[PDB]
Amino acid sequence: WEKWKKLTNAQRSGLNQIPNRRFTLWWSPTINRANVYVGFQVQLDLTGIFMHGKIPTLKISLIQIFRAHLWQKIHESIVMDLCQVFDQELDALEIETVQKETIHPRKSYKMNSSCADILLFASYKWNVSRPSLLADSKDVMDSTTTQKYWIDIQLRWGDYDSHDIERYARAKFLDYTTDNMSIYPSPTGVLIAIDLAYNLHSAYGNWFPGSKPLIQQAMAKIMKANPALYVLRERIRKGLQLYSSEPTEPQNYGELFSNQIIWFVDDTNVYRVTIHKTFEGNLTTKPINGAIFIFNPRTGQLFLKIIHTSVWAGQKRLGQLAKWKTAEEVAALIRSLPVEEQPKQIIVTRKGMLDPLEVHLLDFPNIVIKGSELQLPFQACLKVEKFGDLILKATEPQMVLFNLYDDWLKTISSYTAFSRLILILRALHVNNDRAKVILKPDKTTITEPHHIWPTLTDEEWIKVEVQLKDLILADYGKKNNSEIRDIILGME
Amino acid sequence: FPFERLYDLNHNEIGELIRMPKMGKTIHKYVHLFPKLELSVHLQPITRSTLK
Amino acid sequence: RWDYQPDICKDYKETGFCGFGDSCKFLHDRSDYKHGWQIERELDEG
Amino acid sequence: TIEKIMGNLGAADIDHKLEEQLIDGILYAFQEQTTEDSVMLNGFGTVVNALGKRVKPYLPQICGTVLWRLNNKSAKVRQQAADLISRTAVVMKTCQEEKLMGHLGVVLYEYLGEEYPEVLGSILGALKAIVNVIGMHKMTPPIKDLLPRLTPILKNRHEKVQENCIDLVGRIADRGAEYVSAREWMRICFELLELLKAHKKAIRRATVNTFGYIAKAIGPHDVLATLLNNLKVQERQNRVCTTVAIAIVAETCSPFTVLPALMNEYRVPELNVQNGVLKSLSFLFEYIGE
Ligand SMILES: [Zn+2]
Repeated sequence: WEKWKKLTNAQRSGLNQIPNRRFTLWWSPTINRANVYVGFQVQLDLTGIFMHGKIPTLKISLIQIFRAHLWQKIHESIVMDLCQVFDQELDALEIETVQKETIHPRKSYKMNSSCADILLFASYKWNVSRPSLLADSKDVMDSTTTQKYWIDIQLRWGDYDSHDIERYARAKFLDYTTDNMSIYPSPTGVLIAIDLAYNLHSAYGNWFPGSKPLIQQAMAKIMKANPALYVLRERIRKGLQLYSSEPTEPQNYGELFSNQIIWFVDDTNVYRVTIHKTFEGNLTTKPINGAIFIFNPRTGQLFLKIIHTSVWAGQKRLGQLAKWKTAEEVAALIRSLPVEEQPKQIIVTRKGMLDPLEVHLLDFPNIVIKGSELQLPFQACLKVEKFGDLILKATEPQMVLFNLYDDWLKTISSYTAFSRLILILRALHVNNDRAKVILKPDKTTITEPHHIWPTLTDEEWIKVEVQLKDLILADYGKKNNSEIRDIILGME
Repeated sequence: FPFERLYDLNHNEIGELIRMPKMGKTIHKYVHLFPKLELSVHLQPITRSTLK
Repeated sequence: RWDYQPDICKDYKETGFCGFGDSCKFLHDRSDYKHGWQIERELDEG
Repeated sequence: TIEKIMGNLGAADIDHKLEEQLIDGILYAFQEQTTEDSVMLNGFGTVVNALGKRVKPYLPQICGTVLWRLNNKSAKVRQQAADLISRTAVVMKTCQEEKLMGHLGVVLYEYLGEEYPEVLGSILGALKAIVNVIGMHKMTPPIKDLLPRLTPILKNRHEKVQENCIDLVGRIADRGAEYVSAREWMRICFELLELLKAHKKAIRRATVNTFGYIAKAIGPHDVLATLLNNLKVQERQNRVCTTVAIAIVAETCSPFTVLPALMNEYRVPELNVQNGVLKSLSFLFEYIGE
């Protein structure tokens, strides 16, 4: 926060309004909420912000942010970009023509009724589902057909009391489609809600084949890329006088740590054999216990489903029947799970094992399953002392749960704890020995018995981050005579 | 829009295919000008080795 | 309603200079730009 | 090396993946920068100067980098990113960066509010080096709003920001000059009258040139009236510059327009002004010649 000439009387006195102005802009979704006592509602001038009073400090901040018709320019850029996406993918989607309605220059900031933005002309016919949320999957493109689609973009500026944009998009859709003033040139379309104060987005409407992934991707790219939005965000930052400190502006995991679950599964080492020779010259090996690794890094949670060789008796060949077990086991997992730890997308090391669990997971068919394009060193979780001996001497196949994020979620992110983890896992993967000596540098570094890793400080933590990554690079060089990020993280 | 079902539409629904309704009637002109024939035929046997 | 008169310190806007400086209870802004009613009226007359 | 190399040779044979890793190592070097050096600047300038039209697809990348730097906390990196913009300014357009060169235009119009002279000067430099490529009548902030914003900066009493500001206003008054009102030009005249006391001589020569351009755009008579009243000041630095400025106005707009007023002012009974008149005729006969 923001570390001659001779002035007239009223310059050498009277307060400075600028720090008051920026305190109000910062605290502004609270100072300007919707649930008030007495207060008469009013629309900011050329936009769709509501005030419920007269707070001149706040009104001045907000007005000077949205100068020069920035609100409509935002509406116009967002509609153009959607158009262009359809300009391009006409082919796969059967779009014969794309119709951008020549704009009412006030459609963006009239808030109780709506023209439409995009008119979609099929080639032949679309069969179309019932409406659901842009975050809901199972869609039955059966109910009707048409050549006419409309698409709506509605911008709001939410506040502390009300910034859920799912229910916003739902209510605006239901209402605006069953009202008697909004002229929709079809009985079918979609509504896309942007929340400019919180940079949120979603949509509700009647869908057809392709629409869900198409929009999902186009929206997530606009919200990041669009140039109007960039001018918005930039007037906001400069009216706050906020600066970043990170250089470099700090792939899936920007999708992955989200409040929606994603699991990481390792079943490459559930079957292992330990080899020692006979008096006979033949090096005979004894099978040993294993473990399915299920990970949630937005939590630091492992389910360790240890496999017993109780199942090595009369099952013919190891690997594919092991695929089969892992499948039915994760199925039982989802069965036993409660309604706030239910998984949403699960990525396994074995891209060859998706199919058996694919089929087995139909009792819980909401599961986006995938094989991970970035392997993460849970195979290096065979190395540690607690987990290993646990598995090794267990007798009955079983479940355990660890929080690898020992105390970290108090003073780092799930982001940062996941990154640091990747460091540690790959460090056991690559050396295990320089790993021991790097992560226990001080002679009397300790671990609390419920920890996977010691009790450090931030100083040596940053030092050892650089150290472990130095090691990963050193060893890549030794055995081979964006890149650093992705080698740290996983596959390439 | 098959070479079979193209005159199955009129120059309204013919142009309804690719939504180019200033060109639909010219399209139908091209179709109806492409020589296309039907035919009817009767077969009656003379003997087990001949059918006229 | 429509909140009609924005608060455009007109000494600043026209002459780049407000005698009050930091305490001007209006918006220091030299931006010419079509208003909230100019456009409405011109378009409807068009 | 690479800079020397491609600067002498050209970048004809540099293939796809090669140019990629090059542009990327470039971005790195420039962020990683930890010294105040023209090393990485010139490297960048040359490398894109030779990539010519090869650079189209990374303009999101290149700018996004530069902009995130423009957001930083410490002045130095901010200033650096302003510099780098002033380098690549020409190719920014020449690859037809509607969204992107539009970006840089309006976003710098934003940062015109800085109060670190070291960044404000570089911002003015970058705006000037954009306006050079893209002319006035398609500038992204129309100069009709730019120059009104610039006039309150001419009072910034610092050599670098003053240098670059008077440069930008001199460009505009030379070529733009008609997207602004007579009254604006008059106020800006009154502000120039006290750049003539900067401690650096580049500033003062730029000031005199723009008095010339303003005399071309508006007529000479009001600017000449405002110059005589300055001759009445003391402390000779101002008189020497204004008397130069009078000579310049007379040279551009023919000397018969100004000679009667000068001669008549030779009658006010004060010393500094009679000597101002004589010195101005000195410069005038030098400048017009035959
Ligand atoms: Zn003021």
